[PDB]
Amino acid sequence: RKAVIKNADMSEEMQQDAVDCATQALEKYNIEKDIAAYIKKEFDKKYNPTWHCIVGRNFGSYVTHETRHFIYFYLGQVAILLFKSG
Amino acid sequence: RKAVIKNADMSEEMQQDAVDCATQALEKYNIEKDIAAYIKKEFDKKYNPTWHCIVGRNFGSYVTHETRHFIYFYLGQVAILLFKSG
Amino acid sequence: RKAVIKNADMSEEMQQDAVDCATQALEKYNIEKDIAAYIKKEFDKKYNPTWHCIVGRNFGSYVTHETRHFIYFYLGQVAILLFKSG
Amino acid sequence: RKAVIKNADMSEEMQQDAVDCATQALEKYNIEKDIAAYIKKEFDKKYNPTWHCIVGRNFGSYVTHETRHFIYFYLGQVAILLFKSG
Amino acid sequence: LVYTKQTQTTPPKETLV
Amino acid sequence: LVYTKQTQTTPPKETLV
Amino acid sequence: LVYTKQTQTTPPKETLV
Amino acid sequence: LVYTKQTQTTPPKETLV
Repeated sequence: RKAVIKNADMSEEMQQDAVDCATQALEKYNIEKDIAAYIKKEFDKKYNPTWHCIVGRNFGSYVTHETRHFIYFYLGQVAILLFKSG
Repeated sequence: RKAVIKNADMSEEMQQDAVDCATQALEKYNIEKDIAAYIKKEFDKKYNPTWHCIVGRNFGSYVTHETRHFIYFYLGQVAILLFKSG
Repeated sequence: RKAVIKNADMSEEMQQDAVDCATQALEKYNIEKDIAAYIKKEFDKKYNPTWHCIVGRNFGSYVTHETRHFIYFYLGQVAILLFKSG
Repeated sequence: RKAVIKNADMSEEMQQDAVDCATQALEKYNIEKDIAAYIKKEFDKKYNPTWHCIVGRNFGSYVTHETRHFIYFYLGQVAILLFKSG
Repeated sequence: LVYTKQTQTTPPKETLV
Repeated sequence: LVYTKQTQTTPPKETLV
Repeated sequence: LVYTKQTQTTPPKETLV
Repeated sequence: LVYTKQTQTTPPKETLV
């Protein structure tokens, strides 16, 4: 399961953290709600409120984010969207 | 296509508006990104920034919202999540 | 926009004048510095030097005033402090 | 937290004292009213009555001061206005 | 105030077979 | 006479979340 | 600043048949 | 002498979005 980054507006590092915190979440948790919950909680930890996470295969979105704090990427089959709107 | 409301924390009226603005979006637009885009733009219009919309069939989420400004519902087959985190 | 009077030490009338001169200032002027400038200039007119005005939302203060010539009140969202220290 | 001096009319030294007495106040005290109270009390001590202090982020002002005895500066995020009107 | 919420979706279980 | 007064402001607490 | 973004997903097209 | 002065504050503009 390699990551594709589809759209980012994110600190290159932060981008990695995210990609990391996702691979982990996907070990821990099988249900999407959990996975997204893991990664949200993480980032509110590492970086401040207020992050929102979406995970699935089948969805689109229209959303507003703080500059530099948005990322959207596959982890093989599964799509992860993560942003702060604080 | 009847609506099921799964979770709300929303002005009963607002709840309706949302449900309405969704049935419309689903006439207009076929791609999910558009649909969600329609409804987001709407609510930022009617009620202020800053709303985020997700639409699909297959996804879960972990997200933080302003009190009274969250709703999550099916429109038959298709799932709509809408909240302000302003 | 109704006024709350938080702390006064002021001629009841004067208290009104102030509250009035504030509602006006808030029509005229959008920037806080102006608003406060309006009301200061006013009171130095109506009643003598030397009045100082502060306006904003987010501030506290420690200040010394002539007896009977201090007032501090909201005009809905926005806080007005006015005193003479002559 | 470095100081920006925005407007002064003050003894260069005095300017420093002020800037100092502010960094201290901001260690001691968290509420703005206290902070301003600290610095006012200070200056009435060091230099005579009658000083008034304002602290916050969000405010403007129109105020009359003794020649040479006015200063207005940020301490990083937080704005300090200090003058004698004696 | 603010509140934090999960939303998973019940991807309509595959028709028996 | 003269009197000395504090004035802090109640920056309207963030709406629950 | 702030920016607003779409994200649709390419639900991996059904294998030819 | 005495002088009269304004002081407004530059409430750090909201981060682009």
